[PDB]
Amino acid sequence: LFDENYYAKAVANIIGEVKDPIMYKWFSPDQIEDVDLQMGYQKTVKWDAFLNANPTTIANEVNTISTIGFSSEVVRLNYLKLQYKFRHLKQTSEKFYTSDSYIGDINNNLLPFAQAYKLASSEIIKLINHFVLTGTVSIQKDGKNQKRLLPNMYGLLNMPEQIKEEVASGDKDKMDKIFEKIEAGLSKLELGDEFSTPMMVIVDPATSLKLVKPYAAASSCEKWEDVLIQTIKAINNREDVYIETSNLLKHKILIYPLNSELIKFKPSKYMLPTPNEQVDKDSTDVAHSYIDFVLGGLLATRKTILQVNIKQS
Amino acid sequence: ASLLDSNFVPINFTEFVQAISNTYKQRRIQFYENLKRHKR
Amino acid sequence: LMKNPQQDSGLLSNSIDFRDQNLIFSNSGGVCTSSKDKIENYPAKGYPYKRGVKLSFGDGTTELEVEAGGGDDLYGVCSDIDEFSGMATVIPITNNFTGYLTLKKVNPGDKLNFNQHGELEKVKSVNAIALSKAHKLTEDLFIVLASVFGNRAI
Amino acid sequence: LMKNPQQDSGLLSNSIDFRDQNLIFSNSGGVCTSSKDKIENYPAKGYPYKRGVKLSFGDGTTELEVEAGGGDDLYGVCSDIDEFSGMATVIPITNNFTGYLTLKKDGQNGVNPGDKLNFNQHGELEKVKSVNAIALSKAHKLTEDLFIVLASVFGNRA
Amino acid sequence: ALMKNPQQDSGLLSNSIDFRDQNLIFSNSGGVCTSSKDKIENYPAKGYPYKRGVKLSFGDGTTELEVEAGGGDDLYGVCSDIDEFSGMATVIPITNNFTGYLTLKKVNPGDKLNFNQHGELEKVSVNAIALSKAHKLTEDLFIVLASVFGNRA
Repeated sequence: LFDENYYAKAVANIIGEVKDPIMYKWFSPDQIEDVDLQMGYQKTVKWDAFLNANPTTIANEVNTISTIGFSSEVVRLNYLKLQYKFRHLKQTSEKFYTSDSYIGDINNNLLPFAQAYKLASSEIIKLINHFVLTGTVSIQKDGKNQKRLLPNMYGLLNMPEQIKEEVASGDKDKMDKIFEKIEAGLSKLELGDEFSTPMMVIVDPATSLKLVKPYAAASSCEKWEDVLIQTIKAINNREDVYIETSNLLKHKILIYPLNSELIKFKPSKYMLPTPNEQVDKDSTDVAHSYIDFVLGGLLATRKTILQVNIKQS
Repeated sequence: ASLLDSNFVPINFTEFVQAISNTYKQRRIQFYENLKRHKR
Repeated sequence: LMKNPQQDSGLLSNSIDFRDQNLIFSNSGGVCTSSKDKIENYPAKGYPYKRGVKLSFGDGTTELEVEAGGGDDLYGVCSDIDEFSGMATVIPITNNFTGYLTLKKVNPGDKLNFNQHGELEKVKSVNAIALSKAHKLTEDLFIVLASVFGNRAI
Repeated sequence: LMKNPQQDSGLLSNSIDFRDQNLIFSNSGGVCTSSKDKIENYPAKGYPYKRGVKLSFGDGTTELEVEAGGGDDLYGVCSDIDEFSGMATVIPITNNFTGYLTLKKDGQNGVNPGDKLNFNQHGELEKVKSVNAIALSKAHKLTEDLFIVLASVFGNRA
Repeated sequence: ALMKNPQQDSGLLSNSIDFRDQNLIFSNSGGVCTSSKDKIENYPAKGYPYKRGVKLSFGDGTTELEVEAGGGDDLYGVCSDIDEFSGMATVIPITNNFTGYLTLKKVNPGDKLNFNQHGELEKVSVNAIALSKAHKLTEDLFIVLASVFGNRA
């Protein structure tokens, strides 16, 4: 195939230059499990039990007894396939555009196929990271004009039925108020049996800069970050608490455990960008190529994620 | 059946895509193996 | 509209608590059920789930059915529906029942009666007493724990 | 109201005859299709299947969609829908189309081949001003309220 | 001043970290969504009709016909790209629908836009529908995302 098709060989020889996605830092090695599905859905079944009323006293003769009820829950995860197209210069036409230190028409913004593919793959990986973190797909910095997505497609920041805290605008710079809200969210968190697990916190750079200050008369050898780590260690059975900073978030703090039982990422085996076999060709030197990627696959138990939003005026 | 294997020779585009997927999986496995998170 | 919600849940359920986990629409049956209770099954005409049912007669070509209703036509209370067969489980008004029932859109100990749509409402001819306050499952769906024991005298 | 019937069938079909076996609501696309046709897809609001579509704009958070409509707002003709993704396939009004389209349930008996047709507010064809559409057959009734007709649309008129 | 690629060189390297709002530049040639079955024609360029509606202009007869910025009843197509070395403008005919960024007269989604005498879109014959609000790149340069669907009254 490599002899017959130049584009496949170029993709194979340049695929190693693409950096790994940053989403991998947000999940434990066991939390990610690939699935074989391009588009469609997957279903799972859970069973719950509940007590209808107070227990019945067994005294003398009695026929009416309190009952224990059961319930089924079906959880569906949806997957979506998306595609992009990019223009580039033909392989037989590269020699007429090779220059002293570059290849491609600068005046017309035309590139060799390899470089164009690498840049498009990097941009698509950035978009996938954004979708995984925030649960939305958009190209505007304001976040509007979002692509309409299928239901049962959520991210870590838009997951429903999670603990949500709001820090008031007037206390935007008050780390004591921020930590009070964080403690309230931590108290409302419900880990249950899966408590002896590492915890993960993701913060914006401004939040991290506020954190790194000493704890408050100010204390010695004790920072707000250390106090937060101790607070989370109180509830995770003194397990490792990791802290990461992401420029994608803005005035947002995300706290969640790293246990596969509570939160699991089952992405498609074709989620990362993949070249298409169809290549548009014409009499000119400009060709077109396509890249495919797959979105969806995040599953989380309810009331297991704390999302703190610091309102900015 | 991965692009990281120099001896690999894709017969067709389907095998090439499968090799790409295997290469991505091996890369993420290697990243998790090499990762060392900073405690405290 | 459906005993089991048609839309699939997006998230797993949290099952570490044990309090107030029974206020759901899929809680068929009764809170206190006796082994000596009389249970019938009828063809369903509509969605009479967790509603007072009355006998409905067609043109005689097919058998009778049960539909949501009350007043002077009440026959029993529906507590379960098999959707595949269109079967409504009915406990006759002659047999007392205690459970969660649909409430018209109330304090414990108030007297309740079934309306034209098979929904409980505050008060005449039916012995029904609410044992709790209204629980709002949806903007239009309200349930209430009530005990119905026969019919009163006018 | 769906590309494929929601209710299942109790009978096997008879694959013996070969005439008049295409007058079904599941027949997507066009009877005559060119390989050089421009095809788009859009999010679907409602069910604009086999109907003229127009652009619908929301508050701004989400992208634009396509809804059943016509008149001065006609953008194209919907020929297929993928229900799982809510995707409506659209052929622009600037591209020629020939196929089966929904007809208004009023005077459908008076529709004859060679009659001029125009889209209404609901994306349904009706006998006539601004769209060049000509019926190539008579109304075929698939349901008590569902009528289809073979028509060709070849752009706007002066 | 108005060329697709600025002649003034850049002082600093750009920061290739963000991926949002990096396409609202005047150098973005073509359309946001393009099909492989689109018809495009190169024509000699009279003036600078880049990202403007074009009309056919005839000389005395010694030289061939060319295209110049314009609209109205004389509108023939939309210029989406230009090669300055050859002076060749790529035009998509009005018979072909196009979706992309076009020059707007110095506006909300859903507005109806028609080309003026200078090949600039303006609010209302209807030729396009605005898909976004005007984006200012210069004190007199305003672009807008529009979708052209031919001519209709």
